[PDB]
Amino acid sequence: GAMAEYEIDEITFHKRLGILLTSWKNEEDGKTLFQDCDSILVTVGAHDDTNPYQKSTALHTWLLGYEFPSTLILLEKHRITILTSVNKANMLTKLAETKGAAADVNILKRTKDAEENKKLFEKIIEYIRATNKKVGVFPKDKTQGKFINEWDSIFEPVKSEFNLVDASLGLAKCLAIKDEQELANIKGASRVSVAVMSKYFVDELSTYIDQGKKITHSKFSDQMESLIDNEAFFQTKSLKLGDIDLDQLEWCYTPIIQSGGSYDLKPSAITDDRNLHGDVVLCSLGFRYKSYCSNVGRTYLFDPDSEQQKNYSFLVALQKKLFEYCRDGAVIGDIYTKILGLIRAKRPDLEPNFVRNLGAGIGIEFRESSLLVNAKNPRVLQAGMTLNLSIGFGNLINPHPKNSQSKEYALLLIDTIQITRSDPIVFTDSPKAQGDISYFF
Repeated sequence: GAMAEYEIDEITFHKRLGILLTSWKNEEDGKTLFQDCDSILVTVGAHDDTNPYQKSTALHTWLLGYEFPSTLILLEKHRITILTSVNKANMLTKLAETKGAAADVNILKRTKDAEENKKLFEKIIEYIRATNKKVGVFPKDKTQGKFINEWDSIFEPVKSEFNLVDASLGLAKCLAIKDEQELANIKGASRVSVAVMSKYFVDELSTYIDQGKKITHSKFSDQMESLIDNEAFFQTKSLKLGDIDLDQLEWCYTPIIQSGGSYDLKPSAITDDRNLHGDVVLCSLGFRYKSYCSNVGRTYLFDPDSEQQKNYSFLVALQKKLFEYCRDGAVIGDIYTKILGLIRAKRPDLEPNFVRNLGAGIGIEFRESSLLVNAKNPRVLQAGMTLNLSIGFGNLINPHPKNSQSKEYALLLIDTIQITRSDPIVFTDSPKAQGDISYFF
């Protein structure tokens, strides 16, 4: 359709490229994170709306501001080669002539000339051959289409000449520490998420329950999702989102709504087609702003019994401790174990119900898996990291279920936080006390 407004900042491009190369040149990192590669080969095929979070895409977004479909990048220690359509290369040519360049910028331009196009691919092979033949890749990434099939026809027959190694962790290290702009983006996204949860979802939810509305979870979810199409909604002075560029706003995923005895605390949960029940309701939702993700999740209780309120209040208290533990220098695995330790000390009865991880890092990727908050993770938190923290209890048993009543429930809290040297900043903070989220008919 229409011509978009692409802001590709030269300075940011070279700053970030320099960060990557600096890590790569580090004796230690170069060996362990980059696995001794002399080049890094990244491809992107056909754009896929339903697959936004791959490392290859993230690299584009981080360096350029946007995914470039049907493009190949070959990183070398002081060069970046970008092989893309001549029509896309128009947006890139300014990078080649930037003052404080972090590397040579080598733009190879595809045209209608099929033979010349083939030669461009052949140049990439030539470059790799002139190296130690160790090539860093993102092995998980899924791609398809005409561009990729062309490349495959050229690369696959010669691939055995090369040692392909996983350079994922090398990029992960660089993405992990958010700069001022990136933190601003995540904070913006977070603000939208909390506004929608607090100022739309809760109002709708409590009304539906009070009025005995018949509505499926997926129908409620779709309703809430459609809100992104309503610019007037975001512009309501109450929401205090006046500064947000709505054109750069997207959903991270389809909001997850659960009730009526069927729960799933995994981020992979899909809203079902069951009728909304006024018992224990979980909702998770998150916006993406300028390609940076956020996430928020809450529990709502309707005519809860004393045990449900007690357990929920315990969750809130544990989450407070989790925040306190999440600071610069903290070993990730230690954080999980400390939280487990609080459970075992104070509510050992709840151990079997406890989540196995407490979330992960968040940014351009919805999930930065290297920062997964479980017991095993040896990595250390650093100021500037951002975490999508999730804590909960599942398969909690109701002592006196009514004929018409759920046998089990779950409890959940999710917030997006920025790591500092002290207490973290909770971007998605909103009142979460039992009294604030409990409703009595």
